[PDB]
Amino acid sequence: EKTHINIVVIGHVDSGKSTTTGHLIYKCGGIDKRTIEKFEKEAAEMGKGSFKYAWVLDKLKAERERGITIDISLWKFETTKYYITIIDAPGHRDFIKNMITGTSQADCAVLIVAAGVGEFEAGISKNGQTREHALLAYTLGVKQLIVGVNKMDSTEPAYSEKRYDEIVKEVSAYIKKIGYNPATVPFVPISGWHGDNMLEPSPNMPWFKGWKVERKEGNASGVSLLEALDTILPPTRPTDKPLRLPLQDVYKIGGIGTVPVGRVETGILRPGMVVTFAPVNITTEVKSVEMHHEALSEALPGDNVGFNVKNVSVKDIRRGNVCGDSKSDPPQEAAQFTSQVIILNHPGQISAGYSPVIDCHTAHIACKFAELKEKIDRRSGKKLEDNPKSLKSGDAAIVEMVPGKPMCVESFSQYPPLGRFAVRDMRQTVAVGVIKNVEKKS
RNA sequence: UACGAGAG
Repeated sequence: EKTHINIVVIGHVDSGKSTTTGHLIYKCGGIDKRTIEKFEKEAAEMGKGSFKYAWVLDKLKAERERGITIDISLWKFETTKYYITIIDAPGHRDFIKNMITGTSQADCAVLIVAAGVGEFEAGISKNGQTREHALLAYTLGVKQLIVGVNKMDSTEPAYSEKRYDEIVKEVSAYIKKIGYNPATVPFVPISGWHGDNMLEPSPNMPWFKGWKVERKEGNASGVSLLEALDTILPPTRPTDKPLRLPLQDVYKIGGIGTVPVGRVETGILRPGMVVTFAPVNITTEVKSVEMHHEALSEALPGDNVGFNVKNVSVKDIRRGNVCGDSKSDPPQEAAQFTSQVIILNHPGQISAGYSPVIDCHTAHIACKFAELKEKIDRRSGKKLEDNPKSLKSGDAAIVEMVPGKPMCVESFSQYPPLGRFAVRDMRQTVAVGVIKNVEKKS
């Protein structure tokens, strides 16, 4: 009955994602040896070469393409604490689409960092995808990160302490820069080919006394990688964050008054709160909250409640408004926001000034594509062109949007229910993306 | 699961 966890394996090409994942699957005992050899021989027949530990993640990537799904029972294995399933990994056509749309959602990210001579340098170079992948993971809101320092068996001396520390520190400063505190990240020197250190201390690694992570939830320490997968925590509702409540409708009930209606996305709504409506900037008091024809002392995330407010007319507040706590991170109007989008099937080309309608939470406002900033490869997330001339179907890009009318939006990392939007033109959804940063208006 | 950018 162990709770389930979704894993995405990110990292630079040839850094050892597939090998590490496949060897982990082998050691975890999720697949019997006979079936393992059968699938190894199948892979050898399909492609020329040796696919030992490589057929697992490569097969997963190949089965996440062109909407063909036969079986996913192979990539489900059991740790001591959880049942963990490999979902997706970079290196296929639909990776970015699955990441942005959420069809492939992951609770924790396993960054495999190649660590031998020349590898750790290349992975973080201009052409390296390590930085791209970590930035994408942070953008998507995957705040739990595992760093596998892989193929370490290749230094001189064979397992260098200072090479490990070099990678660790130069990674740690950079992700302190982007937003992961290095203390919560477990670092483990491994070689996916050797199966080094995966489930028990490696005899080749006497100096690696163990890994230690310092988290707000408490410190944890270990040696092997299985324990790293055992450090993960379950998914949960945001019932401690500030209040956020998109307005779906506002009604005028005879003998009661104005009664906005919507679903609580984060935080708590209770009677007596002083609430602020954005972007209209209207502050009032909640007279009462009703759900299931009963008076509710508090409204939890997910509760679609209707609450009565005083001194506010129905013409004052409307659909698309975001309601929040007036004295705890209150909602505010968005002057502009920067988002990363992937262009779906579009009748033509997208240029600067393109102004489609944006559907964010319950809002429906036309936003102008002010600037076409960057063009991103949809296959690996690698930056291809800066300031592209135009965008077509299949192009991933980062653009700046200016709402044509007052709009209230949030970033995907902080308030996921209000950070993802859909771009629709005519009857077609031409693009879907997530918001990175928002410039709150005065 | 159909439907949906997602919640559902």
